[PDB]
Amino acid sequence: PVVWARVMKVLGRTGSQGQCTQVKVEFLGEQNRQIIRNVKGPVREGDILTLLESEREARRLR
Amino acid sequence: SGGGHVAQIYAIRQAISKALVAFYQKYVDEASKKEIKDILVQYDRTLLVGDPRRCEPKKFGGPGARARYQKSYR
Amino acid sequence: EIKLFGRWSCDDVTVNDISLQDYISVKEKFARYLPHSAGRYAAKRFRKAQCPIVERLTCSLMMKGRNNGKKLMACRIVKHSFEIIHLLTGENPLQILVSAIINSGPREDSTRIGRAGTVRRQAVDVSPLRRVNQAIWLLCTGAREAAFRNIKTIAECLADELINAAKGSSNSYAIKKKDELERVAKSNR
Amino acid sequence: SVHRIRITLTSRNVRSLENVCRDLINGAKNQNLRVKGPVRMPTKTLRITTRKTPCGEGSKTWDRFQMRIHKRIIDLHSPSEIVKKITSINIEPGVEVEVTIA
Amino acid sequence: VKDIDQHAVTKAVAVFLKKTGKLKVPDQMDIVKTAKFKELAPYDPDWFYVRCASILRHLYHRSPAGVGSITKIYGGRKRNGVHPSHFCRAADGAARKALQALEGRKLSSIGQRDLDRIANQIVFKQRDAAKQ
Amino acid sequence: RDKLNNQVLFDKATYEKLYKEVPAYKLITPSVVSERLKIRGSLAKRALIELREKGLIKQVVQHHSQVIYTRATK
Amino acid sequence: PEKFQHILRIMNTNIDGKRKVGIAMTAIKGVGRRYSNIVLKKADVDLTKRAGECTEEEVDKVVTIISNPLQYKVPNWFLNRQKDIIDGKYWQLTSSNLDSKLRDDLERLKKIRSHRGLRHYWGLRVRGQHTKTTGRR
Amino acid sequence: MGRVRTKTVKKAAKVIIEKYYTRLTLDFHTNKRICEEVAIIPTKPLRNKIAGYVTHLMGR
Amino acid sequence: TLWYSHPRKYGQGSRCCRACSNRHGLIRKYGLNICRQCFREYANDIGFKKLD
RNA sequence: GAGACUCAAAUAUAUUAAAUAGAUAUCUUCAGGAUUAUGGUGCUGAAGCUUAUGUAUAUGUAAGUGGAGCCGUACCUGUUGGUUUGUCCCAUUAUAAGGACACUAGCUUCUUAAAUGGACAAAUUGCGUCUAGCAAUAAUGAGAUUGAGCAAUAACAGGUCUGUGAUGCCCUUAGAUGUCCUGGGCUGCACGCGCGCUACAAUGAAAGUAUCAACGUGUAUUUCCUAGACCGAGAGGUCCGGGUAAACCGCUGAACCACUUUCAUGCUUGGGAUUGUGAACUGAAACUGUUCACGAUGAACUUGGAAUUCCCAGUAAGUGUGAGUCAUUAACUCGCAUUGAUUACGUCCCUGCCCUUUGUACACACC
Repeated sequence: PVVWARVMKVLGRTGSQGQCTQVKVEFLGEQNRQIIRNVKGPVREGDILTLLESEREARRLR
Repeated sequence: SGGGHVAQIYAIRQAISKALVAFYQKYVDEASKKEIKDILVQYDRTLLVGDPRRCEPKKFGGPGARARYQKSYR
Repeated sequence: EIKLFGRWSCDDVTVNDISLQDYISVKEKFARYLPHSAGRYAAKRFRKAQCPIVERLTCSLMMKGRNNGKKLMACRIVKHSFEIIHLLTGENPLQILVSAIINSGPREDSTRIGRAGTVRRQAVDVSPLRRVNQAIWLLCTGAREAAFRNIKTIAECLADELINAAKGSSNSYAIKKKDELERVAKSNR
Repeated sequence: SVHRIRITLTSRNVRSLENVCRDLINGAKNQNLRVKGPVRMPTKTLRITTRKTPCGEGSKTWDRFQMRIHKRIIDLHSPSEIVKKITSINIEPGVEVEVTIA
Repeated sequence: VKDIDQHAVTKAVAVFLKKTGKLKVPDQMDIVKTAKFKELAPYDPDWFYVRCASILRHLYHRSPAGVGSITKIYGGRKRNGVHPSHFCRAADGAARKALQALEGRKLSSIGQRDLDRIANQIVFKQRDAAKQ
Repeated sequence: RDKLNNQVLFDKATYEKLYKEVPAYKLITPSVVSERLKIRGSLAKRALIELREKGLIKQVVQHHSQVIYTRATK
Repeated sequence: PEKFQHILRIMNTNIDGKRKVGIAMTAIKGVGRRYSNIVLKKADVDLTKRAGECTEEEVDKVVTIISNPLQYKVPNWFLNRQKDIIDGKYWQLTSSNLDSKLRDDLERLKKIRSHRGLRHYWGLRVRGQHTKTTGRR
Repeated sequence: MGRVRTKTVKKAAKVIIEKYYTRLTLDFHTNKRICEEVAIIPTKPLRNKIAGYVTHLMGR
Repeated sequence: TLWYSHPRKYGQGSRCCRACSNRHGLIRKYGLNICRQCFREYANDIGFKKLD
């Protein structure tokens, strides 16, 4: 629950009422896991980000 | 003159900054003009970014310019 | 020419938070001495990291209609409270402020509109551009109700949670209601 | 002995207000009338607003209306024996000359 | 006078003519509320004639200043009649006779170099007082 | 709802009691003496003006609506 | 200062030990906050005193202004009643007679039966307040 | 992208180079000045329209 | 003479409507006196182009 | 059609332009300080201090009186008056040149534009279906100076005949609905509701203090804007003025803030409904009221059920002024100006909406 995840690639949102950036991020010690997470709020490309839930991302195909 | 109890004190900054830049252009020295600019322009605190943001004309149905009071029984 | 923000040392302030580094910039490029800026700090999506935090720490105070408008009173009330942050834990107050955002940081989920319908599920991360500015949002509430019908003033109630937000916090303050928020979010997530 | 006749000139149309500096002031500075240049005044703007609609029922906004009339002053350090001919020529539609006599 | 702002200096001068016997006390001074807006009478009288320091700048910069041009624009922070507040004239009255307290035309003829320089010597002495 | 209907007073019975309380109590605020018993709000601030014997104080705020004090920290 | 009583009491009204001497005077019905400097300095009462202060040798001369405001240089416009109507005497009747006199002009008017007379039967705002709109409260 | 060249700034542009590609270069601020000679614009913002696009295609 | 009251010199009545003789709908206090439902038809030729 | 054009402060005074403003320069006068240099002067009675009365109480003087300064200059920092083709000339009562000098012994920064200028975009960017590669980044008044106004096609039983001497038809006409007088009433109130302001106080209520705008605004045949003195708790009243207006009001020296305090949170000095009373005053005339004064009177209400409004920057919002209806009556209305956020920089759920395929019994179009 202590790992930090840095972003590489960005995709859109199921936005309207809770815009949450479905976004491609990877860790550092777990940098081989490029799990496509979902961050709420604006995020610039190149930002390392903290994380506690490091299991899944509630995938819908896009 | 003008300004107020806040914004009138602002325009001192543009005055006191450019007072050196023109006395150094035509009277003192080129590098004296250069040594007073590079210390400023690191972040400059809009000492020379004179944004022309001004008061906007008002409209109807509101108490403000880009406002409108409403609920005529939706 | 780098000394004396209000009355104190300015540098040697560390954001001791991965991943909050290189996004929270208070001093290292912002040696701006008073927390009042003139014109506008928003033209695009990404502007809040480019603002000084102590500027943003003041502008959230103007709310509730009858207090909306006077940033100079926000400039008045915060510079009259840093000494309380300077007398309690006599180290420099600005290092106490950057450590205050950490324990008051909801570095966790939020509630999400579901992927076919209404809102039940979890937004699996919240942006630091959204998080630590909402960490300012929680603090400007609690002192006001601590001063509204109470007849203590905000200047001690600003220093109430801020000395607790720097360290590991005590029982429920303005730092709380987000620690409560992730308990129902962990049952959500 | 010598008179200082200070004469105001006004009009609505700026082009006629631009026309008068083309023909009047150079027909006098050729013989040293001491015009001291075009003394432009701030205009007199007026805005009237009301209900634009007889029985104004619906989306009940207003109509704005503007007006601009500009002035430009010609003073002269010359006596009365020189300045009667410029009052005769040239004359323009909608310009107003005002010379004091008594 | 062009020294430090007269937050404390207007407190100083109001006692100095009060020291030299030129008080010239008003008659309803426990009754007056200096305008038809106020709800409490003031604490004392010394704050009334502090505007000799104003006319060290108002005869200096505004005009040889009459009573009506003074008090209307003077003293406005006013919450008027409850629904809702407006701006008023502050209702001078007896302070138009404050020239007797000092003893094209001019209001105070002795405050040119005779009276005001002494007050300027006071702030020059206050420059020496605030020197430590 | 708290009431705290204590007496506004010169506090002769407790002025020596607070005199031994403020060492080493560096948290001498005008609100906490009102949070103390025998609630004085105005003259208790003036009681810290009566604490101006060049001892047990370090006055840091002399302002409208707040006069914040710290003690003479040894 | 004072340690003995700290609870003042005058005719028809008791005084706490918290209100300042101008506003503790305002705590009595029949007088307001404008008299807080007027009748106190007419009674030579220091406004910086406390409710435990302003002892009994000072409060009696206040009642001399209450029982006779004419001798203490108070004008009629500066009085709680002026040109009574009946007996014409200018007055301040602090908590003792205005409670009675409020109906005394009206109890004529129940027999006069004017514009303002019959309205006090049911409840109506006697100035130009339009009573249709609320109709209540 | 967000600003689109309209028909007047495009369909009038197809002949002015076709008539006078000679003695015309890619330098905008002088090709800005040349619009008065071969053509007559009503207003210089339309000169700010029609001259920028034709200088945005000379390499193309 | 007789049966003609109203000493008109106060208020609107009766200094009304130099354009339509309709007392209720006047705009007066610049010098227009145009009875502004008789203004849109009568805006020209008396200046008054709209500019914003 | 939209674009395009129309307006609005940023934009070289670089060109002519001032009864706007003046920058200035220096003439000055309004001069502190000793910041300066001191000459006369300095314990010898200076400075300062009182009494007497003349003059019409001040001043004069002596005595009184007291023990270090006095007085003058220039530097410093300040009123004022002109510095228009400057000075001295002259005509002139005095401006100009004519006579010479600085040869500019005040020029146009500024406000005003009347103009061209003005992100005027090859703007650099692994060129996207070669076509319009976001990229902020290049500028450095300028990363739109930038908002409204103008708005089609077919229309709807939308709105109005009470805007009109636009008006059909119908109604009336000496006994009128017309028309002018006297009146009332539209304001009437157990009730429903909407639009807003007043608060629900500690980022305050008080006192002062510091000391900041702008659109505008204003009397000729009707009494506006006002200043100045004067009186009055006030409200207001009197007298002499200015101003038909960059000119006087006025440089309008606006509120909220800011600065020492007074208050001790107590429906409280928060909050001012109610209601007496006189004091006003406008108008021939006031009474659910003309408004305004003074001193009384201090309710309801401590954040407001389900609901539901608007909005992304000088904006929202606070906080004001002017204008409009006006003899007096703004709590609305039209813009002005100050103070100056959170957050969004999207999405197509939901109520929306715009024409591409699409079934239909859809029709006066799911009412």
